[PDB]
Amino acid sequence: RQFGHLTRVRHVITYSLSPFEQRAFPHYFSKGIPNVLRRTRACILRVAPPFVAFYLVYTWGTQEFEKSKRKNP
Amino acid sequence: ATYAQALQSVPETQVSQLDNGLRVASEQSSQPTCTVGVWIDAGSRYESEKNNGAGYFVEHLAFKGTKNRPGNALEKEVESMGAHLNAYSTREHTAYYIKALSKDLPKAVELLADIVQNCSLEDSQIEKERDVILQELQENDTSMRDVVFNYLHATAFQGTPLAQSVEGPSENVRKLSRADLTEYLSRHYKAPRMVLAAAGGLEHRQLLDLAQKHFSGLSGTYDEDAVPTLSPCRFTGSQICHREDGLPLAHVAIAVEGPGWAHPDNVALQVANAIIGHYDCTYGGGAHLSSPLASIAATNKLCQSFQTFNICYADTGLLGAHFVCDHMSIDDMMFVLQGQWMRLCTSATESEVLRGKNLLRNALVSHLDGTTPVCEDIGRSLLTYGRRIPLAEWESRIAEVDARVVREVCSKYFYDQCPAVAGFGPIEQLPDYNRIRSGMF
Ligand SMILES: CCCCCCO[C@@H]1O[C@H](CO)[C@@H](O)[C@H](O)[C@H]1O
Repeated sequence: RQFGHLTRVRHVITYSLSPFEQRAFPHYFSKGIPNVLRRTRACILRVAPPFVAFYLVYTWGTQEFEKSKRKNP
Repeated sequence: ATYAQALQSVPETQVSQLDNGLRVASEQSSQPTCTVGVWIDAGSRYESEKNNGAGYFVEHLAFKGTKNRPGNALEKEVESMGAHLNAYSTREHTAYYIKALSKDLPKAVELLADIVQNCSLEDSQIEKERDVILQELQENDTSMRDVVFNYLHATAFQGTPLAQSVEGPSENVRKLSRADLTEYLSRHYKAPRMVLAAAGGLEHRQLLDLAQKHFSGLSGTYDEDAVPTLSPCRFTGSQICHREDGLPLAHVAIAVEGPGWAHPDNVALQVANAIIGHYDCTYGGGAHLSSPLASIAATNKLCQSFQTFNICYADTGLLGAHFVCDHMSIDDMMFVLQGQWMRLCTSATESEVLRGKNLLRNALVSHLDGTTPVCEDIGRSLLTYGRRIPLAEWESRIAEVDARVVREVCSKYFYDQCPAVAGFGPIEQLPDYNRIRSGMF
């Protein structure tokens, strides 16, 4: 795979600035945090539930194990 | 005679100035023909986003009739005496000139005076030229070279008047009004902003009297609040890539910021550019060309053509090169080109610099061949340097250049500097800007 033989592209214009003309951390916080919150809210419903389940099974199972070895659960 | 004595035999250019500020300059020869014209400090750099394209629109109207010679009357008069009337606009200068028999100099000066001061600008003519300009915009779109150079200016001078094209955006062409034009004219076409130049078989005294006679009415005041001055234009290291795989060859233009017209460094830079040179598939030298870039390109078939350039503006400029090549040859071309700029910055040899100096000497003299090239040199020089630089001075400046001067001057403008890059066509292989930037050191 080599530049020049990848694929066909027509009518696209790309504008760029030298890295020396710009900031490396533009709006790092004033925008970074808000986007992180967006991305977090955006996935938490897909990611978190299964782990909350793990957490529950773990605490229940661990406590169940403890109680089971005692005289008076 | 030696090249040295020949240099000291060129008639000195004579310069005078009228009360209204108009400068009159001429170089007399014994040619039975001549070229006389008006050079003006007006161009798109002086335009704002609202009237960008105004100057070019005026160029379209300039020869369409004057109050004294309506319609095609001006045209008939020029043609009947066998003269030629031409014009051109750039981002900083505008010129209107006539080639005619030396004996017709009086009528030539009258016609120019008439053109520059009494242009009709008939509403119906303005509407016709509107369509002509739109069609010219479409034609220019088919010239990949013109497109890439307009793109280079757009990105290199982004956010400044120099980023603007001479022709202006199509919407400005559709909306510019006579009011806009007359306004542009009253503001820029003033005597202090013009130079009446002439070269050929004529005497300065005759030209001066003709100028007094025909240009005295030209305003030389304007005022104070309306004196269009130029602000420096910021250069930006950047890239603009218009990918169009439908085009057969890619065009690439790359440049670092140049010093501007007035700087002494331009001579050494011209020497360096002469070393790298130019090339195209029809050159007979091929593998034996002296320029490493030229011979590598020719033997390895790396491009159809390439050309170094030093485009100068008042206080800035574009120093670099343009090449046309196959979609699979862009990286190689950029690699060899940048390698050559670096070789000059760190290792220019006395012998190659001497070659560069000789190329420049030949280009300078062979360019001033004929009354038109000479007249243009007079007009432009007076606007840019404020004086005609004699060949003997150019030689002295060229003579001062050696390998040390070339390494130092090239290092100053090329070494570890951010370039402006413009690409158009099948450019998937045009190197990423970071890679191009790293190539600068
Ligand atoms: C790099 C050298 C900068 C100064 C070069 C000046 O050069 C001198 O200019 C005079 C006026 O144009 C000429 O009359 C004279 O013959 C020339 O040698």
